[PDB]
Amino acid sequence: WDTIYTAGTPSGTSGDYIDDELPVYQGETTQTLQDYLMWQVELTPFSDTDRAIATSIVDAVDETGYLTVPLEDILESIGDEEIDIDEVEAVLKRIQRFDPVGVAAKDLRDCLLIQLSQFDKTTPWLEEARLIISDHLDLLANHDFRTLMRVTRLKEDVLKEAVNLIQSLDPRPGQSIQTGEPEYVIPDVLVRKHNGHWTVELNSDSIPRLQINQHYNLQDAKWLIKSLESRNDTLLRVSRCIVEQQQAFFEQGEEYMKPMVLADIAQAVEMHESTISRVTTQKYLHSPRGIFELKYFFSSHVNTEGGGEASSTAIRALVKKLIAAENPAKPLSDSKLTSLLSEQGIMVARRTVAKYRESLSIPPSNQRK
Amino acid sequence: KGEAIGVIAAQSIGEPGTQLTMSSIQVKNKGSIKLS
Amino acid sequence: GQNMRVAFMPWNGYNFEDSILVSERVVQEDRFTTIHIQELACVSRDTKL
Amino acid sequence: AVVWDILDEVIREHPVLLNRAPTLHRLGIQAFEPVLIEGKAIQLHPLVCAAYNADFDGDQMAVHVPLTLEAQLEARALMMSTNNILSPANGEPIIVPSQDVVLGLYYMTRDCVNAKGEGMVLTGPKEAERLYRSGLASLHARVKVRITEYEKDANGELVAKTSLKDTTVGRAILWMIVPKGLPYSIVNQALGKKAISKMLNTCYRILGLKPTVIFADQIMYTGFAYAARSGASVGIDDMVIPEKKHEIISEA
Amino acid sequence: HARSTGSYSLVTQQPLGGKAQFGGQRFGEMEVWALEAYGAAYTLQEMLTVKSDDVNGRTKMYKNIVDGNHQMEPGMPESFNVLLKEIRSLGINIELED
Amino acid sequence: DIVLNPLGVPSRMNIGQILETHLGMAAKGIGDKINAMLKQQQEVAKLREF
Amino acid sequence: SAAVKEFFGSSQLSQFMDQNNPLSEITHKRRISALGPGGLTRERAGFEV
Amino acid sequence: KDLLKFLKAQTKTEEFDAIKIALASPDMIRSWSFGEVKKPETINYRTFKP
Amino acid sequence: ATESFISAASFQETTRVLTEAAVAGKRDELRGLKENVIVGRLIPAGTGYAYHQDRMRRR
Amino acid sequence: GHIELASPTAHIWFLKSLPSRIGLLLDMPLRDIERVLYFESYVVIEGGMTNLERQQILTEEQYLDALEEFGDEFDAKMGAEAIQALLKSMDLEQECEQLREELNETNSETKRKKLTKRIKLLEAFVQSGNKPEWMILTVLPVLPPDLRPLVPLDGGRFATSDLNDLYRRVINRNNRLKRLLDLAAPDIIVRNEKRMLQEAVDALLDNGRRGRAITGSNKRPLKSLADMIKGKQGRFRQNLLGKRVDYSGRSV
Amino acid sequence: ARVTVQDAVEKIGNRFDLVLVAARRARQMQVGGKDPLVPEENDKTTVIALREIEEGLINNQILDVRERQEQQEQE
DNA sequence: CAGAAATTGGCACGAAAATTGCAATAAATACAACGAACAAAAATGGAGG
DNA sequence: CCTCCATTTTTGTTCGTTGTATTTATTGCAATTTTCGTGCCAATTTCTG
Ligand SMILES: [Mg+2]
Repeated sequence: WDTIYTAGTPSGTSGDYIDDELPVYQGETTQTLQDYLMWQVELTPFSDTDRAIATSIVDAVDETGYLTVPLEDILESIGDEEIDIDEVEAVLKRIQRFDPVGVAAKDLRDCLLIQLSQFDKTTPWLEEARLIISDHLDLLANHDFRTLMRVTRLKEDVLKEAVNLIQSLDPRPGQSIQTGEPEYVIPDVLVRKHNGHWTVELNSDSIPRLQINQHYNLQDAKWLIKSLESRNDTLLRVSRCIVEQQQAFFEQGEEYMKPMVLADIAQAVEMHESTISRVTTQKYLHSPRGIFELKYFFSSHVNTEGGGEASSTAIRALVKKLIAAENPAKPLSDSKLTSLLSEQGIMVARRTVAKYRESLSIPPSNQRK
Repeated sequence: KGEAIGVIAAQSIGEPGTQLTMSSIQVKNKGSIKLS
Repeated sequence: GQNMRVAFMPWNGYNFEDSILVSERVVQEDRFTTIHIQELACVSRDTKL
Repeated sequence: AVVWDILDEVIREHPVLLNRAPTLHRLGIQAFEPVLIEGKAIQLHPLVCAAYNADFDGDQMAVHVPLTLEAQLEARALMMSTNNILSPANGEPIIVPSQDVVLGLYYMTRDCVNAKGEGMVLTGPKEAERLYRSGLASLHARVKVRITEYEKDANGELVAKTSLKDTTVGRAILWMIVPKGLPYSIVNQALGKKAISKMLNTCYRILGLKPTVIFADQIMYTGFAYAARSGASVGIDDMVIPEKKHEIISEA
Repeated sequence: HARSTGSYSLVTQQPLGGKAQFGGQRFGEMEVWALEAYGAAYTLQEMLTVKSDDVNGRTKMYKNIVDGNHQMEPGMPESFNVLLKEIRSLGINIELED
Repeated sequence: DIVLNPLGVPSRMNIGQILETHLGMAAKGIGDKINAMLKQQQEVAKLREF
Repeated sequence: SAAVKEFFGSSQLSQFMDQNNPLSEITHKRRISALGPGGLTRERAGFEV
Repeated sequence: KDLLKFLKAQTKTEEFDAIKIALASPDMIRSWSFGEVKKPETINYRTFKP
Repeated sequence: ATESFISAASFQETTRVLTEAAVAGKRDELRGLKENVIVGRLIPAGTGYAYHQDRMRRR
Repeated sequence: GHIELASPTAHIWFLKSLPSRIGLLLDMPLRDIERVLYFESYVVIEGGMTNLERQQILTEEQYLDALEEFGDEFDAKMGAEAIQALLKSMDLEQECEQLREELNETNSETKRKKLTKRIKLLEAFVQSGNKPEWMILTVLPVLPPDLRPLVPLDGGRFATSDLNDLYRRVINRNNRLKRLLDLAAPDIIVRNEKRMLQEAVDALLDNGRRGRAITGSNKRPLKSLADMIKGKQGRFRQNLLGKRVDYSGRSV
Repeated sequence: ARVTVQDAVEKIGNRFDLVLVAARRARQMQVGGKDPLVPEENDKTTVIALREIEEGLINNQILDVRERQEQQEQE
């Protein structure tokens, strides 16, 4: 028996679908950040040249609200040789005060200064925060609080109030306009533990209604009927082989995935490598650990001194585990990492460990203290 | 001049549409008799 | 429904063409007050990222 | 709190278009000047419902806003409800009283054989109104009133004449809203729907459009007031069955 | 329900329908006939162009109204261009001229 | 509590509402007599007799 | 199971219960319809039916 | 080019006096087109782009 | 059976009208109310009447 | 865009819309032309010097007998190419003059009306810049994509609409016919492919007018281009004569 | 002019020409910066134009004469 | 504050692996219910000479 | 016995007013591009003198 759901979200529809004819799909319009910006541009007393500059500027704003090209690019894109750069700067300054304030900023310091320029002068710790942002913004990034205190010539309490005021601002002003809705994915194959071993089964969300129109032509569709069956068969076989070979990844998580490639599955299932590369792309499986693309289980390898091979994902997981528990007073350099993984039988280089650390987005040793 | 009278006539005729469903001579009053 | 004390007469054009004139005491006593309930749902899912 | 003052400023002389579906003739859309009210329902003038074929048992209306100056002037000059008192299908008035207004005007312009205050002589309509409001004379009492009426001349001017008329209190009271230029025989009878339509048509043909709107509004107000004052009701004893019904049925 | 401006259809570029979608009121053939019978040409041109599916006219009318200048600069509705494309997809050459 | 127009009765010919109004008046009068007896506490014999 | 589920959940004569008041439910449960599969249609039905 | 004229060109409205309808030659149909369609495939689901 | 094929295709039998018009190579002059409603111009009646004459004097 | 058709295909509007323009121009009955178009019978394009004349409708066995008797001395074809050859070779002014002479010589009523109608069609074709062979399709226009959008679903996937389905069917048939023709397959197969391509194009242009409507997953007919154009849900009546507007509301 | 436009219609003759004349004058007063010839009493320009037309101070001939005079003066 | 170690990462090297266009690809029992007016064109019957 | 006219049969077009959706089919090569680990050296920062 297939598991029956013990809870669910009652369906939104509450009608009897009586009408036998409904129109074709057309869609609606959406208001993104740039639509709102242009709507504000039109209702502003600009000029023709100013409106052209504003159009070119708003074209360059990204999803976070940050300008993505230098002002020289915009000035070139205007295409008129009488226009200087100060006019572009003035138009940019005017645009930067549109709702939300701070949009179309060159960098973080500029956005923070723009936001602080709008607060009334009676805000208590305004000058101190302005000085911190304007002059020394990376000493705050290092969480130093002592060299910054040695330069700003201030006591502890004023610095704490200024930091709290600075961190109450918005670093990404353009994310307020939410035109998007979180989209999701539908798993195609579900993996569950039966008799202590993991077995796979196709998702039953598809359309298995095998029907024909014998009332009146369907010979061509008879071939598509079995084309769908072939697709289901190949997907099921490939996923079954992947799960059978990876019985230990599900049981104990990562650090135990095997170093498999397309050729292994191609030999196992008796199909060309290209077919395996096509099936296992943008198709997902759901496990009690999460949703994973079938491509996730193919990985490289490094030589193991014991005579075997170690997958790169296992080494990445080991690097993550080691770095997560390093010495807080003095963190670990990759030279230390290559030594710790050496004694375990993993024979990797040092630059490879640095590459793995970079892929995981982990700051270097000096930045982790 | 410029009045659209065809539309006015058509509406005048069409508006009351829903209200519609779907051996001898004896003179009645005094007067001279005319034949033609 | 509810039992209402009623009179049949024209009152200054406020019951013209099937209109109804209602006392303020009817409103004060919450005789025709109704309760409406609504449901909303938030679903925490799992995705690729 | 200031946006409501702004809103009162912008809608001051800006018309809107009211439309009820289905639109069977051109009087299904009409232009009005808005008055801001509370609540969530649109208020409609009683005299225009017949044009819309509308009643207050669940009907809905749509409202549209004209934007440019030409549209606003077209609404004020072509589509406003004060320009649409005569039908385009025929020449009869369409903005005419009905129901409560007709019942009240009919009730006040009637006579009773032996009513309180019968046989008096009054100096004019104001004395009749003063007697009625004091309880000293019935609305249906047959009295004699000094009436002054005006008639248009060959060159187009009003000339007056005053005489003692045999009438009732209610007709003399109603005579105070009739504009100058109409004869007194227009109200010296029991008024029904056809008589009131004839009176409005005569006012339009003799005096023009501007006095006719004022006359119609005054008629509506007076009819509502006196229909309220009469206390007319319906009971089970009002449906009187003849005594001969049984014999006729038996013989058949 | 009431509306001044909102979201539009993607193919016809006209306001959507229903209260739950913040839609507009339909101005069908019979309302057009009533306006023609009155003789209100400018009101009808406002209904057809700058309030439903003339996009540049929509934006310029909104800007003019906010600016205090009640005047429109009408153009061509988008649905007529869609009609021309659909007719030309049938192998029939229909076009404007002069 | 409510005022209704009498002009909606004769053209619709739903005479049931007038009779219902009369009978509801009668029932409320009976209830008023019972309530008046109950307020000025009287003997159960009078209550059950009425 | 697919056929049974389809019949009970997405048929013409399977409808959300009318639930304004008890009388609505009682009236809904005692209703007879000439429409549906194997029946007439709202347009091409006739006049004498 | 010039961005001002480029932007002003895209709001220009055609001026016409009449509508003319006729049959379409193969040359006219080819002159409308911007290319030829050869595959019946709409969207590449493996990369999410046409 | 009018001289405008737009005003006839709007009413009934679009396929037949369009086929006949395409075969005959008809030309539409936009003189009625329906034609000007289709293209969103001013109708040649009422307040638009005085407009159209102007154009008809420059053609 | 456009699609290059491997074989000529007739436009269904100019064939199956009564009266048939192709049949009226060729003076051939509709059923014979439908038989020739759908690969059932042969027509003689050039009479040559044998007994065969213009527009004679042979059959399969009759064509075989003609091949074995008269050999290579004639020209007979079937399908849209035959009708295109008939239309292309035909002249207009000479036919007009001969029809006028025949009309003014004989005296009748029915044949006089028929000849008058044919003369009118010929004169209309001559006055316009059209050529009759344009009533057979060789290149097919393709609608802009944003006027036929896909239907998004849950999970970031799309479903094809009706116009896309019809276009896909046409493209598949055209590709298969092109591959077969380049591969030099036997005639009894290329003719079947040609017939199916003709049916697919006819379904795309006007679905259900000829034969039976092709349905989709919902056992309901697909929407062709004519369905977009015409009806109570077409552009004219649903979008161009009435539409939804801004600055509007409704209430009780 | 606030309720009926009968006097303006009588002055101009045609109800369709009255709209055009009033729209031209109202656009002059609203955008062109001209001053009303009657005492403004918290009226909109659409009503001020009709009140001017009622008094006989504005019609098409007067507007054309003033336009020619102003153009010649500015030249 | 100066003098080099320890650290990190950009750039590059061969070599394995993942990713693309492009011709070749089959056909097995059930499928539905009910409309009316009206006009134009076609198929056939029948009669004047 | 032929044409031609009238008559019955066949086919086509029209009919008051909202509702919420489920699509992709593969499969075997030869070429191409992408990515892998790891070296090299140069700039960084870090500790000691
Ligand atoms: Mg009602």
